[PDB]
Amino acid sequence: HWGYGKHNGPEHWHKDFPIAKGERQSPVDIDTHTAKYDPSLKPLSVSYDQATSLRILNNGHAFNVEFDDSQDKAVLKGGPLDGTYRLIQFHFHWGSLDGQGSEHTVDKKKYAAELHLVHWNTKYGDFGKAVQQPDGLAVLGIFLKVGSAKPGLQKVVDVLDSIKTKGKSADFTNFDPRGLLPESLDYWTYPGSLTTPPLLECVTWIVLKEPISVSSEQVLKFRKLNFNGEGEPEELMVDNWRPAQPLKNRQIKASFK
Ligand SMILES: CCC(=O)O[C@@H]1[C@@H](OC(=O)CC)[C@@H](O)O[C@H](COS(N)(=O)=O)[C@H]1OC(=O)CC
Ligand SMILES: [Zn+2]
Repeated sequence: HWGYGKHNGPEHWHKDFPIAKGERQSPVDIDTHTAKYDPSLKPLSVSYDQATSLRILNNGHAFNVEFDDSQDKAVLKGGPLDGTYRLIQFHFHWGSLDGQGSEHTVDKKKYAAELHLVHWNTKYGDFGKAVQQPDGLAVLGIFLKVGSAKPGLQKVVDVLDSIKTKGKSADFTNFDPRGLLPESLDYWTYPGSLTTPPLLECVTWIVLKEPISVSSEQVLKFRKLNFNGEGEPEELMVDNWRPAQPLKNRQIKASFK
């Protein structure tokens, strides 16, 4: 099936998933001098106080930390968003080298990794229904640069040894996603898509301007994960990012000047 290698990577996805060449694909390059400040945007509201993490899973494409989304325990509201969006999981995309790994770019700059906190619009009842709607998901994206260690990320790093290969999961309760946010919630926003198959065009992207810093030791541990399953030849999980796609008929709005 699909992946990030030469023979199954992003250049190939359009054959099984023709929407890959669609009207509102993600990621994109964020040209900071083309985005328009929108003073009508309301303040972004990240409400993660009652967040309940459950488990961490390597699915052969990335790893995610899952959350109990059976109630409004951890939600994103405000900004360009109408209504309430519930946190279902977060995951990362990263590179083989510190100079690449993010999906979105900023004035063509690539970051070492990108964190995606995925939320679904509660008006649609469940995640599966939400992805079939043009306003079904809100994904909060945070760039990672290599610098000083991020204490709030270490508990995630600590557990990667236990989910090295495809299909492995481990208990991951009592994790606080608030520890992964930068100080500022300044952001750019645009309508886009999931960045992996099925590439559905159901996402309002909210990408924060301020990156978080993580240590080289922390990112190195991301790079020891495996795309392959247990007992198979080792393929390091690296460069699991889709490159920037054409902006086409879309406008990126900024929450700040
Ligand atoms: C089980 C959840 C899932 O596979 O998440 C997917 C995620 O992987 C991880 O979370 C590792 C387990 C990853 O490849 O990113 C895409 C793309 O998400 S993104 N980058 O657009 O935010 C997600 O795809 C989806 O969320 C929809 C199927
Ligand atoms: Zn993602």
